[PDB]
Amino acid sequence: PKFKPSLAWFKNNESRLNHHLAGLFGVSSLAWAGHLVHVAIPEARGQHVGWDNFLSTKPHPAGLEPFFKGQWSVYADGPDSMNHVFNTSEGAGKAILTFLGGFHPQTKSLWLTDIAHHHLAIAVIFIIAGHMYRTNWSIGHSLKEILDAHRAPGGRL
Amino acid sequence: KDTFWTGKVPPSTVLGIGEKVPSAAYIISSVVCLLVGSYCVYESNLLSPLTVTTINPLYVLGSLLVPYSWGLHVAGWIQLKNGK
Amino acid sequence: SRALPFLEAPKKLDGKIPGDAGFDPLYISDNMNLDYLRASEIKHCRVAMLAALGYITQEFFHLPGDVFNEKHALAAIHKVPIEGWIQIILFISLVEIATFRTTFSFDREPGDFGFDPLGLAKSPQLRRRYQESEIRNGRLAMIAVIGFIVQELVTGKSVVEQ
Amino acid sequence: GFDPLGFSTIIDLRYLRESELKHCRIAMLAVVGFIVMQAIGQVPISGWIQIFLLVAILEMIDIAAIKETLQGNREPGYFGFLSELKNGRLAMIASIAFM
Ligand code: CLA
Ligand code: CLA
Repeated sequence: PKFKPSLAWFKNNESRLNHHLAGLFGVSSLAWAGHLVHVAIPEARGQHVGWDNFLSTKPHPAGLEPFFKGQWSVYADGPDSMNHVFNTSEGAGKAILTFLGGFHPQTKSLWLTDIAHHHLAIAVIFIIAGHMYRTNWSIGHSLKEILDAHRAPGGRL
Repeated sequence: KDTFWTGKVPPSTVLGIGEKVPSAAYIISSVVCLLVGSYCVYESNLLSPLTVTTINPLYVLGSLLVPYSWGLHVAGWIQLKNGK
Repeated sequence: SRALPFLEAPKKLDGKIPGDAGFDPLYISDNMNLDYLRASEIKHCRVAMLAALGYITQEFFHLPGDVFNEKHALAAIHKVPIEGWIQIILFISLVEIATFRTTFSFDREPGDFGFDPLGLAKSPQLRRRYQESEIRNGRLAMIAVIGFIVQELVTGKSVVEQ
Repeated sequence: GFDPLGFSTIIDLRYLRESELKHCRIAMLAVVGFIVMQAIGQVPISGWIQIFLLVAILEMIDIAAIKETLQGNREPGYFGFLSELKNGRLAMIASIAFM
């Protein structure tokens, strides 16, 4: 009884869209880029990272110093070579974010550093997109107001 | 606010926070935004290829003035035709 | 509101209930079941206070035997016997199952499971003073214990040593 | 009455006042800060993050505060904490010159 949501809660379109875009899509995508950078990419280069050691193991030697100094190109330097043997250090790189394109020659699959960067980039777009609609602070759009205004003036619609 | 309108011209209230802004402000700012934005795109991408070490944040930010200029010129027309 | 003296407090927070300083800038209380939130805050208060006391004491003092002689609190987890943990879990479990009905009934008052062995809150006016102070010490302990844990993770030193 | 361009007609004056008093206060603390470029780099990044993390929250709460002002439940620039304004305006012009 005391936890059944009201009908008004279920028809709060603007809040739901803000949260689903920025949170459900955006933050989930950002967290996945986190997984890839902290775990998947090290493991691909032969390094164990788990719950036991992940707080002490930097994804990149430079840490977050380049991030807060806006020297973001540091994270692209030194990709996996074309002779990288997956799950080993042989031919392994240090880059955590790249835009190589195409396939890892051994695994015949998209580069993990490209996939991490994909997810980081769309996370930003989704988080920005989820500030469009008006909730409790007057800024933003009403869905009803957008819809009512979209009539072609020539009258064909 | 009911934003439904009839005839050939929307009624200024569609511009939201920018409803009281004059027509000339929108029209001039739209030209400036288009030219600066076009310049940013040109400098970033077209004058020599883009590289990992030649990404200027200002040109990336400046490129957003191109879609923004579109909005500004629509708002300008709306105000022009409403008398504002 | 009081805590944020330039903003107004939400509608639910009138300034009657214990712990009310009108501090809800997001207006969470408008959507959330407040009675349950109060019970949840008081529960976190009580767990944190025990945890805060536990953290500082078991640094200094120790139960007999080599197993219970670890000054670092987070290092003590893996040393202590599993069968020991199972008994604590089963104990906590039994308490939570016993109290479950009361929590979702909302008949009694948040945090109230009729536990006053010594009869310290005899007067209603004393109860009020105790109820506010429970939340105050609890809120303080909630920050502190998170302070302690994060500090250990970062440094690797028990609260007193660091 | 100094508004040649006419921003007070376009945008609400209450909002502009909040913006003015904010510039005034930030500028003055900076003017005093400058007196009392390298320090941007020298100071650790962890410390700088904490400054940003506290300006944020204060500014997030200011969004809720601006709502109260524009609804008419708060004086522009009041956080319950002409001389301010005049000295502030001077400090703002001064702060540019130092930067
Ligand atoms: C941060 C805030 C937040 C979050 C995380 C959620 C999350 C959720 N809400 Mg929402 N909700 C919110 C705020 C939030 N809500 C608010 C404020 C309101 C009120 C305004 C609501 C009102 C609301 C209602 C009324 C309902 C939900 C529901 C849901 C669930 C949708 C079903 C699902 O699991 O999709 C998961 C979707 C994704 C993870 C998105 C990804 C999918 C797209 C297609 C991208 C491509 C996928 C990608 C390539 C994946 C590869 C996977 C791998 C196998 C390789 C989801 C758990 C529904 C529900 O099921 O409730 C139980 C529901 O009925 N919400
Ligand atoms: C022929 C195409 C066309 C035309 C003539 C119109 C015309 C109109 N639109 Mg519509 N619109 C269209 C297509 C079109 N639209 C499309 C394809 C979309 C996306 C689905 C929209 C989404 C849309 C929204 C959400 C709104 C309108 C509104 C309007 C009306 C006011 C325009 C205005 O205020 O400009 C002035 C606009 C600006 C000065 C802003 C510039 C445009 C944006 C911000 C650029 C994007 C920048 C970037 C992605 C976001 C910032 C990122 C970062 C900096 C944070 C006007 C009748 C408004 C309305 O209906 O009022 C009730 C309104 O709120 N339109």
